[PDB]
Amino acid sequence: SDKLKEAETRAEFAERSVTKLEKSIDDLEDELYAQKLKYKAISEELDHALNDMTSI
Amino acid sequence: SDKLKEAETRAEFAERSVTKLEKSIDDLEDELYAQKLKYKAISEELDHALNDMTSI
Amino acid sequence: TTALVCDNGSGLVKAGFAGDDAPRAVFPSIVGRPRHQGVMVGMGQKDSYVGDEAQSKRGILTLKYPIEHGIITNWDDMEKIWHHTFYNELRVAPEEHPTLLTEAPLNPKANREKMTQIMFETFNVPAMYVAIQAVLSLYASGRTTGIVLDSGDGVTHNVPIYEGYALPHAIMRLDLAGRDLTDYLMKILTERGYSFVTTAEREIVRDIKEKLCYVALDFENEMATAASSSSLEKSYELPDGQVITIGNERFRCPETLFQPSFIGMESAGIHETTYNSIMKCDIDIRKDLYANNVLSGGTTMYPGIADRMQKEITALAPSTMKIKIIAPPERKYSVWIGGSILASLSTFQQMWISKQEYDEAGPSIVHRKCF
Amino acid sequence: TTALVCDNGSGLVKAGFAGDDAPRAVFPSIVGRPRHQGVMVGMGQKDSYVGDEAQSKRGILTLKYPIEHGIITNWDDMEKIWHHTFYNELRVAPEEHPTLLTEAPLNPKANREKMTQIMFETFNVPAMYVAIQAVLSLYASGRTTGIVLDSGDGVTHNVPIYEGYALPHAIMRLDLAGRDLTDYLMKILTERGYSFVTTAEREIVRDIKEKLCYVALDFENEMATAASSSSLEKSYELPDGQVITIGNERFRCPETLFQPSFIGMESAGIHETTYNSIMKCDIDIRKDLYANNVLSGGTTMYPGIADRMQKEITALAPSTMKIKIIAPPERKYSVWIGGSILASLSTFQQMWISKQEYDEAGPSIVHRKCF
Ligand SMILES: Nc1ncnc2c1ncn2[C@@H]1O[C@H](COP(=O)(O)OP(=O)(O)O)[C@@H](O)[C@H]1O
Ligand SMILES: Nc1ncnc2c1ncn2[C@@H]1O[C@H](COP(=O)(O)OP(=O)(O)O)[C@@H](O)[C@H]1O
Ligand SMILES: [Mg+2]
Ligand SMILES: [Mg+2]
Repeated sequence: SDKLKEAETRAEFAERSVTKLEKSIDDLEDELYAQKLKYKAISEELDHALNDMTSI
Repeated sequence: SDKLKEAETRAEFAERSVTKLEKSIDDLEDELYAQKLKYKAISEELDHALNDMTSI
Repeated sequence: TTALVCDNGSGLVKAGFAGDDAPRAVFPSIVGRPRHQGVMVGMGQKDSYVGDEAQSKRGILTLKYPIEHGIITNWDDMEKIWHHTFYNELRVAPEEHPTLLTEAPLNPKANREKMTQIMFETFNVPAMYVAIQAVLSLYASGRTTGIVLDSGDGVTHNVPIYEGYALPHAIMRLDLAGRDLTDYLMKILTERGYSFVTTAEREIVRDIKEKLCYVALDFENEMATAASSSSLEKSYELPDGQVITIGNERFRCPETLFQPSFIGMESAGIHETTYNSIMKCDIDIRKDLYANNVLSGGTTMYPGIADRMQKEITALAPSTMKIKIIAPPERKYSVWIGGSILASLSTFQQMWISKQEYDEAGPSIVHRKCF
Repeated sequence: TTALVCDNGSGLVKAGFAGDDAPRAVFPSIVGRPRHQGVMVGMGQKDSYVGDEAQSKRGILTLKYPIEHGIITNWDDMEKIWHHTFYNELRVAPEEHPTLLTEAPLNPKANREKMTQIMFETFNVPAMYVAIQAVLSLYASGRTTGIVLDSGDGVTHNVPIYEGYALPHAIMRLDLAGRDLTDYLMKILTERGYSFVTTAEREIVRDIKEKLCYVALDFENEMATAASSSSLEKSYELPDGQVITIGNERFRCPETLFQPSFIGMESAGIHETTYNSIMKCDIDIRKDLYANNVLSGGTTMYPGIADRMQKEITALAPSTMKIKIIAPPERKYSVWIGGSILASLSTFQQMWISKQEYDEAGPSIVHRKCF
């Protein structure tokens, strides 16, 4: 009985940890996507600048 | 005894899964660090071009 | 010879020879005189059962801890505990072994001086050294920086360290610890009908706290959930039957750590005294302390505390810094493992307070260079 | 063999072998003893971190520059800095290499004599020569005339030269430089709420000054614009988060150069001491000095200074003369590049102060023919 209780508690702890880790990794992926979006926006602005500089 | 074996197996799988998730989040955090370095460098280069052009 | 790494603590005395992985003998630090009369003759009844023997005869004893909050309030009982630890749990005479006690930060001087005087006069050790309980817990993690929150059973203290240079002006010692959580749990259990009063039943409430309580990730949501469903009610069998069912007392007992207003204490929780301890440090080592927050001590073993604390600090701290909370699985014995590592070092071998030095300067030697 | 072109400076020590384009090792000249106690044993903690190592552990050090204003105020620390420069940043023993130090104009004699005595007795170099920091900056520009304004970090001096003949009566040395601008910026940042006090946070204020401040073309118009719009407010992230926003402190910090009344100094700005230095020269070489005004030194790297200075001098000077300001992109290392060029010359190879000469006349040899 003692061993079973220990195992059950371990399982609950690990499950909660996996839930937190999944949420955190999803949030960090969202942040990376946002920063990539900003980089792409300024890169397209610079590409337009280069297109005009082709006439420069 | 049978129930203890089952619970121990599921807890061990949960531990392995959380280890895999922690490694994955480490990888993605490192990738975000690299992209943050990229944005830092590109903004620094843009500022350098700005100061060179304003200062001839 | 080998050194004895004793660690008085408050609630569990942990001892063992230097250079191992785990303490050799771990037993509660309680000394309980019998309280009833006693009619059987020749039963061999002693006058005081100490250590783990008094956790089996606790039905007819009055257990009383000799260490209240880090400080020692009853020197005779503490001497008895030390004598038991040396002679019966380790069976090594102290005349041939150096000792390395541990002491909480910001404790009264007289306590430390009396400790060294006892160790040198009564037990007559060759040399003893007193170390702060947080530096050892930092040793055990294998780090050299970081801010360690050592929430023991007597007192919770938070010592920040950088590059090996401790910051004496940033130590935040708070007297809420496991014992107050036991008393608060014993006080809120009365809301269902279970009354524990005797000093022996405090041990039963402690067992309930250890086996059932957990720290909620978000307090209000848990309070709302436990008040609607019944998926939280876990039952527990007393030492005589009559199982009890703990409802939302499960996460309300350890919540006192983050809201010390529950037991009437004014100060802020362990989630905000760490941030305050960091902010007192210099502006250039705050990132490293943020990234290397260390947990230790017994009371930090609640299931789900390493996530609640990280969430709270991330809420308080600036959004750019990375907050990481080191929670090794061997949290309970972290201080003693660090003590073993420190005693096993060659560079440390000349820092002991040798007996001839004590004979020349008296017990006040401990405050001197040999710290 | 090759010569060592060291350049003590005040704020950044720049060194490297003669004949290259850029100094091999550039690192701040600060020596910082630890100030806290230190609890980890065997961590290998040294007693003084010098150079670029103390810019990474600056959170627990007390950095102190060994050179205040050109002159050297703490000879032991300067000796330590030189020893580090020779042995760890270049890894060449000084017993087999001539050295070419640099010194500001109008400095105390004892400083120069002690410098040569150290170089000949402690490090035991074969031969060393001391050169004025402005002639080298004129070498690097490839000119042979011109008036050079070498606004370093310690002291700003303005040496006019014509056809290779220096004019000793027209050197105007002013003690406002980058360090005073750092202190003034640290003093005006307090008007928004940001308080930097520790000697470690002076480095953070220096970084703010380097990355954000710029010299305004017209001061009153900028003061009026920054007080109405908000197009100037640039933000900056401290070493721990909590971004700060610098408003009209951006162009008010380096404006002190042209109005030294801001920090209470009486003298006139760098825009008017150049004109005064020119007017002390003879009437027939003023056109050439007007046309070949040279900028050097670190502090002349502010974005937009080569236009403000030209506008000011054109306002002061007669309307017919052409005012041209030479501002090479390699301004910071201009003195060291010139030093390398001078040390690489064949005609210069017999001007070194050979050791036997020092043995015969003592340290006072430097003031003699071997200047
Ligand atoms: N597994 C656990 N879960 C929750 N609380 C625990 C656990 N183990 C110990 N504790 C609490 O920690 C206390 C022991 O702390 P400990 O680290 O031994 O204190 P000390 O610093 O005096 O050695 C006990 O009183 C108990 O209340
Ligand atoms: N890019 C920059 N923009 C503005 N100021 C700078 C810049 N680089 C350096 N400085 C200032 O110049 C100083 C360095 O001057 P430096 O030429 O190294 O002095 P020295 O003559 O002693 O070598 C620094 O203290 C800094 O305040
Ligand atoms: Mg402890
Ligand atoms: Mg210079």
